[PDB]
Amino acid sequence: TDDPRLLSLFSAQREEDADIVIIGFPYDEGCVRNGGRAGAKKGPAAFRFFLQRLGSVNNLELNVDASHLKLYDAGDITASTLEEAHEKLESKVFTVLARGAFPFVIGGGNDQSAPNGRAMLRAFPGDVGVINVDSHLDVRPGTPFRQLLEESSFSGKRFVEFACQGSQCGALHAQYVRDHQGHLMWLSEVRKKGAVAALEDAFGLTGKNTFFSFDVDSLKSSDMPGVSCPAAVGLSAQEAFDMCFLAGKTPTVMMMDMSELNPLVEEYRSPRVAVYMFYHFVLGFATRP
Amino acid sequence: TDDPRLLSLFSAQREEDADIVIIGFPYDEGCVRNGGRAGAKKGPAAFRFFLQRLGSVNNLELNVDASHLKLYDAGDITASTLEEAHEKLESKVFTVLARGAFPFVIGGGNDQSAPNGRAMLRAFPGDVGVINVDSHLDVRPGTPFRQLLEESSFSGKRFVEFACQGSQCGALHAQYVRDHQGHLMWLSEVRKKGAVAALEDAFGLTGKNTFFSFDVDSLKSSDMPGVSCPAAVGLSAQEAFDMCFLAGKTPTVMMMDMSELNPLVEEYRSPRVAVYMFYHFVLGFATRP
Amino acid sequence: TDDPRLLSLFSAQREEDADIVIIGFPYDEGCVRNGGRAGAKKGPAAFRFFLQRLGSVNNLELNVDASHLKLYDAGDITASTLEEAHEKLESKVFTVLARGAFPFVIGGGNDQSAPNGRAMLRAFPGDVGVINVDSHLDVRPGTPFRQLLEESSFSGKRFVEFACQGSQCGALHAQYVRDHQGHLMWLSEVRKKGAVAALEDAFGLTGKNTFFSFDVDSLKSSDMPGVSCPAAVGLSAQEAFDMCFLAGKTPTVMMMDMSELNPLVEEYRSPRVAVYMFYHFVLGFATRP
Ligand SMILES: [Mn+2]
Ligand SMILES: [Mn+2]
Ligand SMILES: [Mn+2]
Ligand SMILES: [Mn+2]
Ligand SMILES: [Mn+2]
Ligand SMILES: [Mn+2]
Repeated sequence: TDDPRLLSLFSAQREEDADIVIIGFPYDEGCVRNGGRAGAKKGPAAFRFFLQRLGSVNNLELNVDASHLKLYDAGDITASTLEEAHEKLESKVFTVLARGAFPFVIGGGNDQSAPNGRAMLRAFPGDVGVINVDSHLDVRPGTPFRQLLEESSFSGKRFVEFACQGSQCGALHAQYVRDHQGHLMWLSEVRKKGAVAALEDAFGLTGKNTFFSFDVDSLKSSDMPGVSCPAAVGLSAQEAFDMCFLAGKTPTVMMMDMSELNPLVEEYRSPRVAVYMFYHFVLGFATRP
Repeated sequence: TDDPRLLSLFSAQREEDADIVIIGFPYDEGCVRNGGRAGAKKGPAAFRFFLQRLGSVNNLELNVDASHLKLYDAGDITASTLEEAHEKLESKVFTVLARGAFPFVIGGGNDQSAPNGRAMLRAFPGDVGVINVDSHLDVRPGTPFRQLLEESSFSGKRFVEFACQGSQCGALHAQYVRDHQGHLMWLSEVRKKGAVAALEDAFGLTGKNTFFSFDVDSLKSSDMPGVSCPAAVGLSAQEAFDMCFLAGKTPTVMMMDMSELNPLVEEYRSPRVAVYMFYHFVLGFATRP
Repeated sequence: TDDPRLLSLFSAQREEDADIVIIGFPYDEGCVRNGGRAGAKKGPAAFRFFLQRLGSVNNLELNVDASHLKLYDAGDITASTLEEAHEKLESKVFTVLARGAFPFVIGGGNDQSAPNGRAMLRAFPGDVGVINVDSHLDVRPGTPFRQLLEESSFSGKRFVEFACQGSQCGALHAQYVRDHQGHLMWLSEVRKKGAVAALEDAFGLTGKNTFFSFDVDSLKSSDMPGVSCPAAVGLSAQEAFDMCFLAGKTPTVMMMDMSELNPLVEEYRSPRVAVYMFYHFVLGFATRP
């Protein structure tokens, strides 16, 4: 038609021909256990629904044409047990990374990020950086970033907790991260600096081979109500878009996941924001040398 | 009582005695066809409900007393066919314009703006300007602003697309407008300048006899969820109010319409925002020499 | 556990051992009569639900540890008539004030603030200040702040209407307050100065023995939908949190109430904001000398 969108970029005959490979992980586990709502397992389907519909490939506002990129949907990870599921997810993400392609994983709960981080650690031995964009720390004794901070080959100096909220983070949890030389960038600090500026600082710390992990409950619930654990304050939709674009254009960002989208909580506005976030990553990615 | 509101301004015996005449257009057609939801036809009723209830006529915050203005509700345009409806709407708006009064048209979908623009072109031959405040371009091969850009007597140099969004606008659509010498003012640009400042610039371009056309899906859905095509990002409610006040006080603005209000999507918060927008236009209008 | 929250502060054996005493007032009366929705009577229960769940006692973002404070829930005021209820509320708040402890009253509608103000006037004869944080004036011929402005011992020079909205305030109502030497700080003015800066100015006017009265319909409905009279524009959640923290740390603030929380309108996001507001007051209070 006269307005080609993301759907039009799925021109890859086979997965191997794609720049960016989408992988779904339809499992609840994550913030639901921290008082949250069940339903994140429906995130990949809701994301797909709007993936079919949104995102002008040539954006004349940002002046970026993403026409040359090829996307591929590898479908959902399927398994009879959550443990097998985690294993299959890790293995899949690794194979995509190993051939130099970019895996984007749509969840599903936070727990997906542990297998995703492990694929990273395997693919770039001893040279991974990780940012967790999250209103929560996700480090309770398990939580995905405690699992990764406990990895021998991962340097905590290259771990950033981004847009975390003091009202939602235990002293013991902050202490654990900092004792591992990790960095806390509180919401107030991100707001003060500007979200993109602060994320630039974050990527400076994470360095090469960065896992950009985006828990969407880091967004204020006024923009992003449909998450397992809705935030009273947090990132705006525009800040999220702007951050996603930066991550897209930053050559050191080697994979992304997106956790906690929960259509049982809210099913129309929130999945659209999620797709628009991915869309901005795709535009940024289009500008990579 | 001790707090006179908009309702109190409906003191006109007959329509001819009114400064501002309200006309309803209860038809869905507009963004519903671009993936949107049916229900905009219920906008005029929902608008009326809160019209009866809101808006202090003497506003001590802005220090504007709208007591001297007379409003009149001419009711809804009724017809057995959408085509006849468009014809009747155009004819009605024209008669209001022709006697020097101000028509405000509450929709209803975007399609209303084509008949509204035509009434303008008839009333001010070869000397009309038009601004479309819209997250979308509304120019697909039909869409109301393609119809008006195809009018012989309309100069595209005096057409502004205001607060449009790059994620939602085809390259072919931008190209069409610009090839007609029309102007795109992207949301990011409006945000950067300030909404009122940018609208001042817009009115500078539209010039005399300006049609101020406000598609409310230009507002972020956090403030304005009840529209056929809810926006993830967009104008805030305050920006919309501030813009409406400016339009009210700008003597070159000769009519206004308001499209896409959809109470089937959300029925309480959004119609209130719509009435408050009209209310701010009325305060601004009160200050016209 | 590894993340102690507000619940952990309820260590007071008996009420007398508490720094802050929570009192519930489960009655609708307030903005419901100004076109609002019934249901504020459910506010205290909804507030309690999230009180059990939220708020890190040691906040590493703000670097305030509220561990030393003792909270106590005195339950709800119960009575066979609204009039008796008002009497019991006043009496209870007074006894808490009289022994130097801090009463926090969760409503329930605006009408609670009249008995609350009276307890203040009794406890600090002729030396009370009052701020009403409210999108509305609450002064109609009755409304709680007309009742207090009519008190012989109360100086209107020490009454501030904060974040009021011109679109929602009659000229006669503004006139009444100003004729009593009261001060109007319009939303636009609060926004221009910064919310905390403006509240500092307000506390400068209210002076000693200030009643901090927070009608949550002063918050924009994008953040705070669950109120009897939802606001199109207003304070953000962050502004409210920031204001509550300031009030907590300001030694002249001797009690607080919180009115208009309405879970019938919206039951999850809004009570969380209410608890987070109280939470910020508690952190601020923790820093009092
Ligand atoms: Mn998380
Ligand atoms: Mn989270
Ligand atoms: Mn439109
Ligand atoms: Mn539109
Ligand atoms: Mn009130
Ligand atoms: Mn109020």
